[PDB]
Amino acid sequence: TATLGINGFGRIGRLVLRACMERNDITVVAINDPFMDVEYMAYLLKYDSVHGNFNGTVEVSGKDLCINGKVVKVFQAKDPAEIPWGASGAQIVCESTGVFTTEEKASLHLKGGAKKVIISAPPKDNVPMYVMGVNNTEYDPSKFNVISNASSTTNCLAPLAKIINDKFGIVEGLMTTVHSLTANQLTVDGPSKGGKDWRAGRCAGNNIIPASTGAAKAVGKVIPALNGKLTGMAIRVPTPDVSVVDLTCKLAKPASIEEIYQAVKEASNGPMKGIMGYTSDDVVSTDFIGCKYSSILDKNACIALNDSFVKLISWYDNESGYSNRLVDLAVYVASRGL
Amino acid sequence: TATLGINGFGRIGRLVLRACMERNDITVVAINDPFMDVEYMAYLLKYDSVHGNFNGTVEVSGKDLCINGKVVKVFQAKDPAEIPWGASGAQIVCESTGVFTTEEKASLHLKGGAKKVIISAPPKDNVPMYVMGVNNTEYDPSKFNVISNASSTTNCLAPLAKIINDKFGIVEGLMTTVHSLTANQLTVDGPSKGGKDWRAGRCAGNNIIPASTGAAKAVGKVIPALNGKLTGMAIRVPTPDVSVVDLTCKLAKPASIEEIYQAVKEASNGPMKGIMGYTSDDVVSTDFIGCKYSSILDKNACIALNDSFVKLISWYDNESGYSNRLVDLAVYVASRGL
Amino acid sequence: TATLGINGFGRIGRLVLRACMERNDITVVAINDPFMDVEYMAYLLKYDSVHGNFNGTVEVSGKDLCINGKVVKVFQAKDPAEIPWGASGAQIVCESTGVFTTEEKASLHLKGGAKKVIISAPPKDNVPMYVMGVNNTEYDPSKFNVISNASSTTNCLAPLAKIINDKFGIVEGLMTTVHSLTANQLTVDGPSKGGKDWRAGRCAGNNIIPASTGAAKAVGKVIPALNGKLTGMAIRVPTPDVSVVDLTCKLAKPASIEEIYQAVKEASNGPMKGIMGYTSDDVVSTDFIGCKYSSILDKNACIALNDSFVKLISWYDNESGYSNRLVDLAVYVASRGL
Amino acid sequence: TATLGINGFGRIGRLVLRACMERNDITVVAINDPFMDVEYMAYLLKYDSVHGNFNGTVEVSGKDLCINGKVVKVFQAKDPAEIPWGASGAQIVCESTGVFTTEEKASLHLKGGAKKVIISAPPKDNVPMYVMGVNNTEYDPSKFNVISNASSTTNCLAPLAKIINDKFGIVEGLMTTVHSLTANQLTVDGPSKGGKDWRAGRCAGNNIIPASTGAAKAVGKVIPALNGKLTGMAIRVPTPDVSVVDLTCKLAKPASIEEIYQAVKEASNGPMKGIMGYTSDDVVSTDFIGCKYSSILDKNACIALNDSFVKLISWYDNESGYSNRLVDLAVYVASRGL
Ligand SMILES: NC(=O)c1ccc[n+]([C@@H]2O[C@H](COP(=O)([O-])OP(=O)(O)OC[C@H]3O[C@@H](n4cnc5c(N)ncnc54)[C@H](O)[C@@H]3O)[C@@H](O)[C@H]2O)c1
Ligand SMILES: NC(=O)c1ccc[n+]([C@@H]2O[C@H](COP(=O)([O-])OP(=O)(O)OC[C@H]3O[C@@H](n4cnc5c(N)ncnc54)[C@H](O)[C@@H]3O)[C@@H](O)[C@H]2O)c1
Ligand SMILES: NC(=O)c1ccc[n+]([C@@H]2O[C@H](COP(=O)([O-])OP(=O)(O)OC[C@H]3O[C@@H](n4cnc5c(N)ncnc54)[C@H](O)[C@@H]3O)[C@@H](O)[C@H]2O)c1
Ligand SMILES: NC(=O)c1ccc[n+]([C@@H]2O[C@H](COP(=O)([O-])OP(=O)(O)OC[C@H]3O[C@@H](n4cnc5c(N)ncnc54)[C@H](O)[C@@H]3O)[C@@H](O)[C@H]2O)c1
Ligand SMILES: O=C[C@H](O)COP(=O)(O)O
Ligand SMILES: O=C[C@H](O)COP(=O)(O)O
Ligand SMILES: O=C[C@H](O)COP(=O)(O)O
Ligand SMILES: O=C[C@H](O)COP(=O)(O)O
Ligand SMILES: [Mg+2]
Ligand SMILES: [Mg+2]
Repeated sequence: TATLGINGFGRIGRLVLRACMERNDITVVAINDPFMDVEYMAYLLKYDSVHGNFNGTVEVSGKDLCINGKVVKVFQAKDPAEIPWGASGAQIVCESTGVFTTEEKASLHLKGGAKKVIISAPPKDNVPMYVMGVNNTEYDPSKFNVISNASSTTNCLAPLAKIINDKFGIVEGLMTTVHSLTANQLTVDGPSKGGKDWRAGRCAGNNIIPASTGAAKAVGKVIPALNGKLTGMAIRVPTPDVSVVDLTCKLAKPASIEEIYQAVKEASNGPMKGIMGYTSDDVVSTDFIGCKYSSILDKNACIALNDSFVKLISWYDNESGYSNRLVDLAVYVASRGL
Repeated sequence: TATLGINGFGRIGRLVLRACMERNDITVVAINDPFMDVEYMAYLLKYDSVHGNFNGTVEVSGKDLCINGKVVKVFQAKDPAEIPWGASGAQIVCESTGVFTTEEKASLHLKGGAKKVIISAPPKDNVPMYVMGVNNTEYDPSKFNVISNASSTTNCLAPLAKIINDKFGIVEGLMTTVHSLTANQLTVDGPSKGGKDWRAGRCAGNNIIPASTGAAKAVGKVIPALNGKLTGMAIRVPTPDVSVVDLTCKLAKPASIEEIYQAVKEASNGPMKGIMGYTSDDVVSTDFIGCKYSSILDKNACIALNDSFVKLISWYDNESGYSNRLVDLAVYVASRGL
Repeated sequence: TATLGINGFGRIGRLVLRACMERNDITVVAINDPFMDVEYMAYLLKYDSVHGNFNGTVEVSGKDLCINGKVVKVFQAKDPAEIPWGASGAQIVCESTGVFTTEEKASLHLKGGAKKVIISAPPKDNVPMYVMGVNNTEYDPSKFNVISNASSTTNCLAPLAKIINDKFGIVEGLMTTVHSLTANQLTVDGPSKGGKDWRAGRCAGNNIIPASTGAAKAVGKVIPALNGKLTGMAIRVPTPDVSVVDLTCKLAKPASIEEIYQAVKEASNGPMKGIMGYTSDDVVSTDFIGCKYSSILDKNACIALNDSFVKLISWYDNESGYSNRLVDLAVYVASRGL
Repeated sequence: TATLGINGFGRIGRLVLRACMERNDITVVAINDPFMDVEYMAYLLKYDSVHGNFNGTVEVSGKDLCINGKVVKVFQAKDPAEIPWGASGAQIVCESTGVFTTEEKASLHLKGGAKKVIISAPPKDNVPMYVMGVNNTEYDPSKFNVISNASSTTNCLAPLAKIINDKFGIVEGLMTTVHSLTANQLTVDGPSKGGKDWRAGRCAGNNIIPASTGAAKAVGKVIPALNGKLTGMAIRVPTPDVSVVDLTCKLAKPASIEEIYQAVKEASNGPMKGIMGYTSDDVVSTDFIGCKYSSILDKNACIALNDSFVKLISWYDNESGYSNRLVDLAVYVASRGL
């Protein structure tokens, strides 16, 4: 049985834990977050403004947590090299702080006894990115101890892009993601951390906010065939969770929406089971809260100008979908030998 | 001096009156809305959740309103034919109820003595649509008594699309508008009137909602050279006002974002003054509340995959910009001979 | 097994159905809503913006619904007298349209063969109101075929007010409910139905809105001793569901927050089991989404100025709590003989 | 004519500057904020998600700001003792960081050459609190160099409470402020600064949140006659600005709503001109955006159980009202002799 440690018990951290508690093939044994004592961790696990009450029991046992009868070790270290992952029995670390997105910083977990690290974001350096159901089998345990699970937007775009490119071929494409607000945004107009993303510091609750994203370009790394063929941007909106990819692309081979839907349907029921999904219902964002899929094609929202120029709409719970993929990746990493 | 009568004193109706009160070449003399008495009309004009307190004075005088010391006649007729526009001295009618969008229905205003009618929406029939700064000079007063000012999204897309098509040429394009909520949407999950737009009946405050726009369906009629070359959809978001056009197009002639920006700049400073605008600041939706422009290019938000495949971002206050254009059109109609 | 018909398949109607599907002692056999065809009904049951996906199977069977294998007859009558409740097998009718809140109107269901009617609101006339755990045993089947379940705020206030009046006595009290938005409110500034409530017609998503509450007049009818001793108002806020009672009262006998907490705890574990609840956690509104209790005392939020003047805080899911009580009442009504 | 320096260029900091720009008897000459450079300061002043575009011109002139032709010196010091206020010619410092709320910390501005300091919050120590129109004349320049303008809620509650206590007498009272979100709240579920106030770290956009208010302890210090007779709490809601005081109190002398309204009217037109206001319109929160008053009585929303037990409703723009008062206090302080 694979074991997990979580660094940064935030939106992704807590939902990764929730996903692990639902599974027999992986166990959470340790959590680290210096901005959060044990009682606070219990509170933030028990209660969730988006995903409801924790399904199970959460108690404080001295310095640690007792979750569903299992002991989970709790630490409050600011530096990753201070956390005793090995002694806690944690083989794999979910690096979900948002502040250690390089090999240099994320590899500090290995000093504490960790065997492997998964950065819950695209890296700032050349740490390899893997998307489950797309390129995860490319992972080489002899060459990497620190890997990345990319972004939730990449996890939404890449499986759809693979299906479309395999079947019809993408000549060129531009993506917008209409994305729910995140932790780096602010409740009222203020300065963004580092002063880099000025728009992201504007009142999150009443604004439509343009944003940059490398997600579409990152698909060019996950799927080398699409290097230089895809890019895009983000538009941030006041909703607390769930986002949607809007992909406008030109196809090398003509295809109708129905044919695109069928290609997605066959992948969803076959090689991309549990990763790619589809719907023909009149869905809205809240309908996907808690959805474990990486990408859900919205048939009725797709539009075609002609047989070669199309706009594809795909949903994703940026919190829940991604968290389940990270857990999938951890389980897969363990199966390849630690 | 043109005189205006307003049918449907709603979001557009009330902001059209506000735009008139700012101008010396047009006067509002009559208002009809059967779902609000004079006291209620006074209240809804005085107070606005988006555009602030009315700039001036509003008083009830008997059965009518006194706005900035001027008498404005008030009626409560469900039937357009029953409104005495002529006896009230109203030459042009702003048809902004949302329920009389055909020549057959909108022409009923002519029975009461109105000379011309402007439908505040795209028509359900073949009523001619005009967009200020694009095709408005094509209006023939001897041919048409009922015209349309199209939609707010059309007024955003058409000026930009014309500029791009003229200098670079649009081979093919697809658009999305990330659009603020409107009066037809619902506060909680319920049935949409007529039971047609199921998604639009879902809780507006916490949902990202795919929708229709018919704006590129309208831009093709306003700019015949683009008919069949553009289509689009909408994504409805919880914000109370201000929307954004996201236009992804292939260009006939290669162009950089800088060159595109320069073309928009030249049009904004010349033939499309007051209609097309541009910015290089890190703006968000609230920054455009009250903005009178039809279309504002967001330079920093635009992205290009290559020299001939681009995603262009243009803002619009769907309430304020459109209302100002409708008043512009009414003044223009009056100048052509009533 | 009691059988239920639902008139008005709205927020309350649908959640009443959901509450029944969770139960073995009551079954929904018929639904009536003229503004909603059977396909739309299926859609609105399947998907909920607050309470998630329907847990079960919903299919259209002719003009009727098939839910978890059972046929639920569907009608589209505007006139209650035209609904064949008897032929459908429906014993008790949930009157949840919001427009038939008198004995004269609600008794029309009896013409179609229904035995009993529960109005899902305070009546406009003298139809008796019952609150589970407070006065429901005063119901007399030989006297009344039409009854009321009061309001959600009444169901929150009444159990708490009873506990306080029994143990300590209420000299006088004033309350406010900070209340989530409802169906009667509007997405943008517009006219409310009729002359009623101008404030309620203001943009729901960005306003704090003073309002009225049914519990102001209902509480003194449910607990006659408090008639003239207790009244209040509402403050409407942008949240989609869950509300909170803010009760400020003078006690006839000295009591601390601890003593008040204990009295509530005793009632919650005794005669008001499943109805009155309590918490000592740092809860917020979303933590109560789906909560079945009528009233949950928030210990940490309560404040005492002195030993006889106190502010009590009590949560309630205005949709889920009330819907469960109406079903509780229906089961109780059937147990008394139809 | 006073000169002002601003420490902490946040919501209050920037709106204090905006208030100053509207007046000719006070001038901002310096700003310190280590979390934003001069370009970022210019951006956050120019654009506001609540209060609109800045009325005037904002230019970056090398190191410093040029606002309406006036040079404003810009600093980036974390330590208040390192800011050269004297060299910049700043007489009075607006201490609006939220982190220097003691005499020991706030008096550090005097080291850099400032003459007086106004903390934009209730102090953690015994620094004297003043509310304009309530107790500001008790200020003596020969006694204090460091003072406090209390809080926004204190500035709403105190004038109202004074009027009622002077006219009728408050025996006992409890209040709640339904309060817009602030900078200390979070966009999604997370850990609050420090480690306490867990509820304030919950998703601000979709929650009703019990909270603390500065006015609970401050009101009894500003009006000593009400010490131990008045306290309360806050309820935080998703709106970006504007809050409302809900005051439930018992009176020593019988008084109707009309009599209370007339007493407020007298004060508003007399000793509390520009501080206390009143309305009989069906107002909602957005109607007070930019309102300069400290407290606006909502006549229609007030309720009386009997002639001596009453609930009073008073609005305030927590940003605009308070900011104008701090500027009023700075001007008053200057008039008394620096
Ligand atoms: N939609 C999403 O939220 C989403 C989806 C996919 C990936 N991600 C990525 O996952 C990462 C975290 O995202 P999030 O939304 O959960 O942010 P978050 O703010 O909710 O969680 C971050 C947690 O890290 C903790 N932390 C900060 N410094 C730490 C340290 N030095 N050591 C240990 N813990 C520390 C913080 O206390 C916080 O609880 C980011 O890289 C983000 O880009 C986010
Ligand atoms: N962003 C926008 O809101 C926007 C922008 C451009 C165009 N439009 C179009 O303008 C029209 C109105 O839009 P809105 O947002 O102002 O809607 P609205 O609901 O705010 O206003 C419609 C008004 O019409 C009144 N009305 C209904 N029946 C009437 C009748 N029989 N006679 C007179 N008045 C009647 C209603 O009482 C209401 O006040 C629609 O066609 C809409 O598509 C809207
Ligand atoms: N928090 C709440 O939502 C809440 C809580 C307690 C009680 N209530 C009360 O319950 C009632 C319904 O409230 P709601 O929030 O569900 O409103 P709603 O608008 O969501 O539901 C009302 C339903 O009644 C239907 N309807 C209208 N006329 C009808 C008719 N003639 N015949 C059959 N159906 C008709 C409408 O189509 C709609 O689906 C109201 O009386 C309300 O005061 C509401
Ligand atoms: N409704 C309100 O916002 C409101 C109303 C009345 C009073 N207040 C009080 O006013 C103060 C500021 O509140 P705010 O809402 O403007 O918060 P804010 O976060 O918007 O502003 C605080 C500013 O202080 C700056 N800052 C932090 N450390 C600094 C330092 N060491 N030196 C100089 N600047 C520093 C931050 O960068 C930020 O720009 C708080 O004490 C608050 O309680 C707030
Ligand atoms: O957490 C902030 C990230 O920008 C979210 O992006 P993502 O949803 O693409 O991972
Ligand atoms: O609500 C309607 C829009 O403001 C008008 O534009 P659209 O319908 O073309 O998107
Ligand atoms: O929607 C209204 C409430 O849920 C019902 O209770 P109230 O009317 O007594 O506040
Ligand atoms: O807007 C007000 C500030 O957030 C603090 O005020 P308060 O603590 O007195 O409510
Ligand atoms: Mg991303
Ligand atoms: Mg059942």
